[PDB]
Amino acid sequence: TNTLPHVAFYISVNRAISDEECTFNNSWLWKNEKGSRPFCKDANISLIYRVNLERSLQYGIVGSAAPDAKIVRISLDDDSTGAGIHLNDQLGYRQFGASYTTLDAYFREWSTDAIAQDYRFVFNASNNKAQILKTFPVDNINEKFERKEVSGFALGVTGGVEKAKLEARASYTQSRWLTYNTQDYRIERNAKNAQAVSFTWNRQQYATAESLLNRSTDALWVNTYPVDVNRISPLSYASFVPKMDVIYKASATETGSTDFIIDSSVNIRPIYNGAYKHYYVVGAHQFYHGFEDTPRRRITKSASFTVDWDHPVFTGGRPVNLQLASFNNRCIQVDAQGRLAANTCDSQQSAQSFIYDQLGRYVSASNTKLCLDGEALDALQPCNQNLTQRWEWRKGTDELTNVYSGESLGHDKQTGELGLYASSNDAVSLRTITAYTDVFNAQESSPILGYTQGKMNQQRVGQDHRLYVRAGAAIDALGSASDLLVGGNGGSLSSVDLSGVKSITATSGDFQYGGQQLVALTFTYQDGRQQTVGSKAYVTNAHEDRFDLPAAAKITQLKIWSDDWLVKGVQFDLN
Amino acid sequence: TNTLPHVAFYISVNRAISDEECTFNNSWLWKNEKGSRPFCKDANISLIYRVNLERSLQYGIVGSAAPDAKIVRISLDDDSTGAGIHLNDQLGYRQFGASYTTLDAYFREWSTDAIAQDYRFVFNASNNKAQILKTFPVDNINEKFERKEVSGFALGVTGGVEKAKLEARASYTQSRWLTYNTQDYRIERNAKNAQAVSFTWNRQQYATAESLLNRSTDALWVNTYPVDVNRISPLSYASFVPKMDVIYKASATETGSTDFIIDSSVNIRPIYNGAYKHYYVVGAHQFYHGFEDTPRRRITKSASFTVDWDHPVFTGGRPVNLQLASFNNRCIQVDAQGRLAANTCDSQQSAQSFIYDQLGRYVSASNTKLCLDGEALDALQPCNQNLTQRWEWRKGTDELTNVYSGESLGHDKQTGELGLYASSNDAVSLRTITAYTDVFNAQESSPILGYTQGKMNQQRVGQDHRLYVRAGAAIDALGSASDLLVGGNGGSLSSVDLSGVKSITATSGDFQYGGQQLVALTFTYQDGRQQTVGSKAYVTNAHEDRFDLPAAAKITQLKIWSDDWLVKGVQFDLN
Amino acid sequence: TNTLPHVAFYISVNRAISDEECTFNNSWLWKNEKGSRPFCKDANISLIYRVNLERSLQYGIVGSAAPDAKIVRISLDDDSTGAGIHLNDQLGYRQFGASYTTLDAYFREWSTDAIAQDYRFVFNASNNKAQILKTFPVDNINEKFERKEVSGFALGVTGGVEKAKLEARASYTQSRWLTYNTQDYRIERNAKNAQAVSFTWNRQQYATAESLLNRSTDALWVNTYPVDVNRISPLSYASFVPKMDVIYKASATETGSTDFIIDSSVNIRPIYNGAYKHYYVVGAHQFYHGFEDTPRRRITKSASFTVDWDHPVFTGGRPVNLQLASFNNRCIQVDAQGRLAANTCDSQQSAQSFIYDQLGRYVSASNTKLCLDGEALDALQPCNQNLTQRWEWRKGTDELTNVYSGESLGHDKQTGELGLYASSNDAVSLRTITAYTDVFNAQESSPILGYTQGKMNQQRVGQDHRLYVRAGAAIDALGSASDLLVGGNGGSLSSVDLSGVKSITATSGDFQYGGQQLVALTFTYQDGRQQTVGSKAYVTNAHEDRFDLPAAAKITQLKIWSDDWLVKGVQFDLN
Repeated sequence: TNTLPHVAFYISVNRAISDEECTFNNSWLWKNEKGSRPFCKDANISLIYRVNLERSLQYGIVGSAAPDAKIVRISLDDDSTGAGIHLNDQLGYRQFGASYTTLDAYFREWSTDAIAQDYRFVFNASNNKAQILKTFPVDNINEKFERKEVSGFALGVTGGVEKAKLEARASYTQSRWLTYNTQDYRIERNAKNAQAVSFTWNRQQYATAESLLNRSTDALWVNTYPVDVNRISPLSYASFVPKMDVIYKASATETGSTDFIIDSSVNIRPIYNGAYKHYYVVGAHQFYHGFEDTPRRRITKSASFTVDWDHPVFTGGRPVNLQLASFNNRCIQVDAQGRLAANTCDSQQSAQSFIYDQLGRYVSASNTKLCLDGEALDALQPCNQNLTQRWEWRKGTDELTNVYSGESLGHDKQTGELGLYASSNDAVSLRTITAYTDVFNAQESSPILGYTQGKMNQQRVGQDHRLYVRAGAAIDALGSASDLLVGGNGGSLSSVDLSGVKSITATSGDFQYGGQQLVALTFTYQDGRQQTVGSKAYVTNAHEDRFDLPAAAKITQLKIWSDDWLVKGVQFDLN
Repeated sequence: TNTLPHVAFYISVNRAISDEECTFNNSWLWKNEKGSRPFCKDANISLIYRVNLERSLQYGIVGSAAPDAKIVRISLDDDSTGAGIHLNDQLGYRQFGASYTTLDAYFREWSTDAIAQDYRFVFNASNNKAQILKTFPVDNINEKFERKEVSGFALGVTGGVEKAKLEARASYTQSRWLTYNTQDYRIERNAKNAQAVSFTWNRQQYATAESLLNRSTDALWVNTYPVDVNRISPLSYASFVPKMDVIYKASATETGSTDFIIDSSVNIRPIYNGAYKHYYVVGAHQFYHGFEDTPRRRITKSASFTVDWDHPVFTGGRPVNLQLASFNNRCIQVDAQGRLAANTCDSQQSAQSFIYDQLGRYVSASNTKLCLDGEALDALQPCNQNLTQRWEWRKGTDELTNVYSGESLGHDKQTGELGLYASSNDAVSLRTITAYTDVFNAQESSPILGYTQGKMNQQRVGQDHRLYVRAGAAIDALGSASDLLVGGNGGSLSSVDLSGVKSITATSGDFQYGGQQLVALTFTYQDGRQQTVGSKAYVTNAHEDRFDLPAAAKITQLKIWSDDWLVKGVQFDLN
Repeated sequence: TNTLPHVAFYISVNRAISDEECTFNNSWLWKNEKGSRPFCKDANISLIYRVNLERSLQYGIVGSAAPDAKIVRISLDDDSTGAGIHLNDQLGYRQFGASYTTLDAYFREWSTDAIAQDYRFVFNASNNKAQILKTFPVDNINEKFERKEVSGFALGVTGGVEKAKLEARASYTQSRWLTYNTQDYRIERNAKNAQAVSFTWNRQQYATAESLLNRSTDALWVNTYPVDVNRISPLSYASFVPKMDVIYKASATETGSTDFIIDSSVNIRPIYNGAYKHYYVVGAHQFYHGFEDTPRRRITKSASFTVDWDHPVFTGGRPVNLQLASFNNRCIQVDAQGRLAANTCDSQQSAQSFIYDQLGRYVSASNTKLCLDGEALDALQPCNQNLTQRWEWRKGTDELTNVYSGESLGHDKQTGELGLYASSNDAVSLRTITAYTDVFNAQESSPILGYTQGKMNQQRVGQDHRLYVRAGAAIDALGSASDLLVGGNGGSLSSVDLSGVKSITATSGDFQYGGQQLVALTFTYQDGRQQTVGSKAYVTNAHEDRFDLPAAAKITQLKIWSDDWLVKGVQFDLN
């Protein structure tokens, strides 16, 4: 109870990878022909993050070393990593012999499995009320060096007989040595601005295909596969797990709402290595050359969570309730207005939680300035250092009195109305107990459909407890009203009502007609009926995610990632 | 009592290795002739795992740093390793001189003992309710480097006399140095997906037979055995012991059942090194060349354990019972329905265990929401923060009272019926004591017959307390009903009854008539009678495992590893 | 309560960077032609500092190891860094082929992105009452060395036959080896004087463009881009975060005011690398040469905070108040003169705070010599060791008595007038309680408009609760009076009144008509009206900062950075 409260909850990311999404050309000089095939087997992405929410100092403590602030913590370290990210198990390759004319040109192609060029993790903040405080990879590594200077001379004399000869050798020399060390996948932090920080694990050694060669050339006849795999670490292709922390600083006493967006991604690149029939004086030897122009395809996934700066997590002290002991289940519930009511108790009721301070007062978690005073118990007042605000717990008893008069706090038998009385009467009881309660559980995580890019649009759910869709072959705009449709305008409006829908089936991907956006929205009721809007035939690289709710759930507001032309992503802010 | 409970139990793997299973061809170019022989002596596999089951936080504690979760721990580290895995003691070899025509071809063969190519350990989860949280070999090793650049020049002058000469030497030089370190058996973790993680210890240096040569060639007559053994570590062939941890994360409050499958394996590869009669200008010299096309044979074994997410292990607190002290042996036993009965006490009775909380209530391990309240003691209710639910232990006494009224909890002399009374009467007693009891012992481990591969079929035991077999020369399908036979269908159905069978003799192996599957099922009763179904004559590489039970045991359900064509493995879920 | 008080508060710096400010010539030999373009994308600067204020020893403690002093602490370390400073994400470049005559001259230009030449952080003190005590980068790094001396000889004899020859070789050699290590961005502290210390992270290796070459030359035809990026660390261009501490020492018991000025900056330099058509005997080869004459542009930003040496932070003990318990809200408030009054209590009232000492006295935070004595309670006196000055807290009571007589301190019911009485009467009450209060919060930070350079002018706000402006096309002088206008004099005077202005819009930058100074002052009221003075058309590289206040705020004094010719910076000292 004396320690520092925190809030933690695991947030998961899972994303099946289709073999189709891993399909690219079987050659580079011959990309037009030779067809296609999948470049990886059973690719999968599955990481688990750690989330912590804490204030920097206990409530009431003044002038400690740590400045008062609000902290959001996102960590991936030894105690929590997840499963990893996977692309393959082996290293497949095939031969491609010369088909066109062979006079002086490229005539052989060796395509292999794809090694991840770089893993990218990008964080972001919805607005600027958040700040970046600490980053565990404190910054790019500053590498020591070793420079070595060597200067010398040679003085030699030689005498010989055959004929007799005598000569003296005199020489000077100079050389400078430079050396350093380099990580294979070196950390590279990128701080775009004060509200978004991005990490990047990137190749430094053996980065290009050119460095995978163990041979320069051969004779005009040798046919062997020299693209080594012993120089390729299984870290690169088989599996990998990250390690990084980013921690967010917020304003001192700011009240509002904010969204943080975690995006994890992996970049995939096949390797295309060929030989040119260099006909030099030595002969038509096959010097080998890598193809760095080979395309790279980015695969991403997202997750989100909404933090409320008014949440009792940031008060800095474990809250308590007040069970009115005259009844079996009654507690002092306070509205936002200020009045109070005795109702059923709940361990998750923020409007019921309270804080005990150094000055013997009581503070509700609704606002730090909301405090209980005795001159008029009916409602709470903006509080100060009044003597009537201080309360004392008499030892070994259940009578919480005050300091101004010493009279105990008591409540009525039938209505529980609370007042100050010196001694209990027939119709007024004094007993009152309390205990710490969990007001620290996390709100349910709501996954994202589509692609969290572009400016985010925040609009509340409309009058019909649903939204409006302006869609055609491709989605154009979303919103809770006709004018509130952010994005395109070519799609016809549809006023859908969703009060009583079990789930939504949304199919996204590289929409062939246009862009790479979720276009298909199939809504699944409790019975299982389906209503689909969008084009499920003109879609390529389709990825689908399922989004479930309890039936008859009143959605609160919406999140719409979008550019100035179309909707890029959609999120349902649930209860 | 104040510490964090855990559950631990050793799970063992043992597997005799036949010399027949270690038989391969005596040559590679001459594999057809020269017969066969065993490639290892007295091979054996024996490892011991460590199993831990624990929740992340004590029950009732709120908002600590560690998020609430469910953890399954599998470890192989310093404190528990087992015996090891063995393949040989020495390094046998024999000469094979030229037999065919010797003009220009391979003419000598030197076959030796087999060194384990790689040790593979694969874990798996039955369903997706489990997740991968931490892996002790945090990931593939990222190796530092040392790149060194050297550029220099030479300026020299030489004067001589014979005749007089004077010359000046001028030269430039450039060189780049690269170096790194490499483990012999480097760790290589492979994360197939979010529910299964696989480790692999694999050769990096001296991996191929080509690297075992200490000589390039000799004259046209030298006959010596150069395949060195000093470059082969006894780690590789003599003995080995693993070190690795994998730990499983489960959902917050998920209820159900799940199976984890441990598979340990060793891959065996003989080495075939020969010489080609390269007739160059120097002569017919015997350059040596390794044979990497030599087959590798995988040998495996399995073990399993079934965890119950409802087990009192995951409550997070040491349970207690309530011995009704009026009788010598009576405790408050609660059914799944909610009613209670006073019966014989048992230290292993989950339906008898209870939990003491911060709020002075009592929670049964059957469900965290099942709590005892005083308004109607006859059955438990879905509990909340009611005052009538809180109980206090009066100091130095045996009368557990309540807080709502202060009356003690008492029970009747003849039936033990419990009620709330202010003072004990002639027919009602008040004394009640308690103590912590071991409800943490593990369920008996049930080994596996066959090969745990393919999708796993979970079907309950049929009406006759047994299963049905559709078998012929080779097993086709298993199940508890004719329609519930998963796998093939060519075998005739057999309705076997097994209530009162001591043991089952199941002979598996590389079934020559088809596949590598358990086909022979010999059932051994208490007297020792045998009933065999399957082909014991068309089986090769036969491995048998014995499975024992107490007589007259009612098996509960079945586990059937299988592909879409046949049964791959069978498991009996016992009492 | 027993620990050492400190005061902390985050001070932030943010500065948007225009793409225009990052525009320089597209060539160096051809700078006149080929136009211009932006040299960086979305550049941004955002760091967060840590501020601590503490005395070296608890109040009253005598003769400890640590000398009595006053300390101001500014730190950037692991626990607080901010976001970073950014210049780009990639490394853009373009080819520039020969356009003029190509006989013997430079004929190719390769301009690239700009890498920060050096990061500079400069601190300063307004006056000399501050001193520099400790610097965490204790000083420039003193680098170890390794000098190696090698001397040897060669004595060889060779005999041969063709003819027979016999010769003997005799030689001596000498060489000395020198080596050391060098940081890429080596710390370089610069202590200008006793009141200002400046840090500088500067390039040592790969500092000049000449060192970025991976090739000396090529043939007369080769066209390739050799300006490597693998030798350029992403630390240099992508992102960076500092680490440094500077801590300020002040006089023992000096009273006054002082200003510290934090300035963070980044220097930007593009790279211009070309080739000369060196026509030697080998041929017209293109030796490459860097251009170190390329201009560098300094970009800065500032922030400030004003410390008051009389602030209760430097007393060295947590203060307390005295709530007169007869009323609900009354405390003993003391004026600067010495008299007292009972008024409303406030936790931030320095004139209300008090200190408890070893000698049982009470000291007000207004002055360490101001103490309470009992012979005449009406006002405080310069205090000494008098017995009448010592007060004792009777155990378990609320009656603070004295030691001289033992009579308690009491106050009247209606006016609260305090006196010494042995026993309480009807009209005099004795109860008195106290508690620690936060008198440690920081004053609101007031950002700076312009450029904090030159001598700083400190003038109080004039009679009209505003200032006077002497401005024309460019600002000339500022002040609170016609004669108090420090700077130029060509601008006409303007007497602006500002009591009731919400905000001020001030647009600064490289003023084309003259200098680089804020010239445009647009004043924004609560309604939003604008009154602009200055030239918004003759301004280049314009940077604007917005400065907000609550309406009707009485500004106290001014800060005017300026040289002997014009105003360089302006600051409004708020309430």
